[PDB]
Amino acid sequence: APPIMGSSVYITVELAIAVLAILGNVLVCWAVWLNSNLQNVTNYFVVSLAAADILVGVLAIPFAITISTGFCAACHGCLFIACFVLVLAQSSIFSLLAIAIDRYIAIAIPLRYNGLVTGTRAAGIIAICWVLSFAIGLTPMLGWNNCGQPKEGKAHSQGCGEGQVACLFEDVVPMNYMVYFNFFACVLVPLLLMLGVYLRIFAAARRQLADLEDNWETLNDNLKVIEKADNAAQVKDALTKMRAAALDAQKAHGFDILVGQIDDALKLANEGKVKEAQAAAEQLKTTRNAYIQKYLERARSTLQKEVHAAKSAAIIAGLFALCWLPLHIINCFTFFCPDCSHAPLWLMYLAIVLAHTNSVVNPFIYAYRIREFRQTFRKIIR
Ligand SMILES: CC(C)CCC[C@@H](C)[C@H]1CC[C@H]2[C@@H]3CC=C4C[C@@H](O)CC[C@]4(C)[C@H]3CC[C@]12C
Ligand SMILES: CC(C)CCC[C@@H](C)[C@H]1CC[C@H]2[C@@H]3CC=C4C[C@@H](O)CC[C@]4(C)[C@H]3CC[C@]12C
Ligand SMILES: CC(C)CCC[C@@H](C)[C@H]1CC[C@H]2[C@@H]3CC=C4C[C@@H](O)CC[C@]4(C)[C@H]3CC[C@]12C
Ligand SMILES: Nc1nc(NCCc2ccc(O)cc2)nc2nc(-c3ccco3)nn12
Ligand SMILES: CCCCCCCC/C=C\CCCCCCCC(=O)O
Ligand SMILES: CCCCCCCC/C=C\CCCCCCCC(=O)O
Ligand SMILES: CCCCCCCC/C=C\CCCCCCCC(=O)O
Ligand code: NA
Repeated sequence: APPIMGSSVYITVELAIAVLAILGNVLVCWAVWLNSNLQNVTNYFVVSLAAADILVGVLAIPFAITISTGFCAACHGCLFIACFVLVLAQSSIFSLLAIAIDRYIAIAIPLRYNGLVTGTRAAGIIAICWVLSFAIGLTPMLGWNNCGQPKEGKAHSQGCGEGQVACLFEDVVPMNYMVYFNFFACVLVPLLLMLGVYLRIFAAARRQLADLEDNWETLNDNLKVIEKADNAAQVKDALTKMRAAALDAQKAHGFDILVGQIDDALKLANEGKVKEAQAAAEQLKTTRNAYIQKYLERARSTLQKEVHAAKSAAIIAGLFALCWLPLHIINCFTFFCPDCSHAPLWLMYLAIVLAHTNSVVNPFIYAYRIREFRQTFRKIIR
């Protein structure tokens, strides 16, 4: 029963989280700094996210411990302590959304990617996102707060001085802000947009892969057609099919040998020399073994690497949602069901701890899923 015992557990757990969030995310920043292979726009958003998680350990967690005491404070000071974590969560959402878009450009418009997506533009986007996060997270300080309706019975019972309140989250931060503005508009909508981006990434990868396969099968089918010695009409028609595919494959080294060899055979076939056109087409089986098989396999593995990277990013976004959703959902109960008894205090604190735990997990996901990070972590730890 004595409040200090339960508080001791919660504070201890918070501090353990803070240590881990600081240490793992410092390692992330260190790895990007040290390894030029990791210096790319995608990972500038990774660093912005790690910076947000570092600040969860250095500031948000000390603020959360502080506000759990209900200490007397000027209400607007209390608001800052209460809301600063919403800045960090918002910055995390922007960084996650940026990463998802980045991976979409990369898989969907790779020709243009490095042209569109530069480190200087990325740095500007990150600055903007941080500014917007401050404005979203600290909106209660602009007047959308309960500071005009203080709980004077709590204030008095705690001994607070004139004009102070007991600094408690749900006393000062309006739930309509938390539910409608923060959760629905600022969190859930970005998360649904993120989900839509990832679904478009995986559909674009699957489509490009199937086209690689279709274009390859077309080459091989049209060859068997030619060997089914029909008319010059046939050979011609199969070679035209092959040439088109060959450009879809190229347009999308030895493609010149390939298209030349097709053109050579097309001339023979357009001149009614079926057997020499057939003989001419058989040289294709060699250019295909020596060049086109190789281009296909490399294109396949480049794709898979990008699917792999996109899944890693999606995992991080999904873990952000898992960790933060319980708090938002509880707030919905508090707001929408005044007839419901309030979620109990142990559960509130469990949900807070769970949200903070999100700031620990990304460095593990990078180490398990991204060899360049893992390898750089290892060398740093030495
Ligand atoms: C660069 C970093 C380390 C700066 C951190 C500054 C933090 C700790 C400062 C900045 C603003 C400060 C708050 C400003 C106003 C008040 C109201 C007062 O009645 C109680 C203290 C309280 C709630 C302060 C607590 C400490 C505070 C949150
Ligand atoms: C440490 C370097 C990098 C930055 C400087 C941070 C300084 C200015 C911060 C760190 C901790 C802060 C203090 C934390 C707590 C309180 C109690 C509050 O009732 C009044 C403000 C006061 C006294 C803060 C004043 C500003 C403060 C001293
Ligand atoms: C892990 C993620 C994906 C889902 C988590 C769902 C959690 C947050 C849900 C599942 C069951 C829910 C509880 C069901 C019943 C009540 C009683 C009500 O008087 C207050 C809210 C409270 C206590 C709910 C709080 C939120 C709750 C704990
Ligand atoms: N509802 C809520 N409460 C708290 N702390 C107060 C927990 C509490 C709730 C009731 C009470 O009588 C005493 C303490 N922090 C909170 N943080 C958040 C939050 C951040 C992001 C989404 O929700 N919600 N939230
Ligand atoms: C009292 C709270 C305010 C004082 C504490 C410091 C506030 C820090 C605010 C914003 C930090 C933004 C850092 C973003 C790092 C970007 C990483 C990158 O360059 O890719
Ligand atoms: C961030 C690096 C700089 C060092 C941080 C400064 C250290 C401040 C840490 C804790 C502040 C403790 C405030 C509580 C004491 C006041 C209690 C009271 O008498 O009412
Ligand atoms: C290397 C140091 C790492 C830890 C730094 C922690 C910085 C402390 C940040 C916020 C503490 C805020 C506590 C406010 C106490 C208010 C007390 C009062 O108003 O009476
Ligand atoms: Na985060």
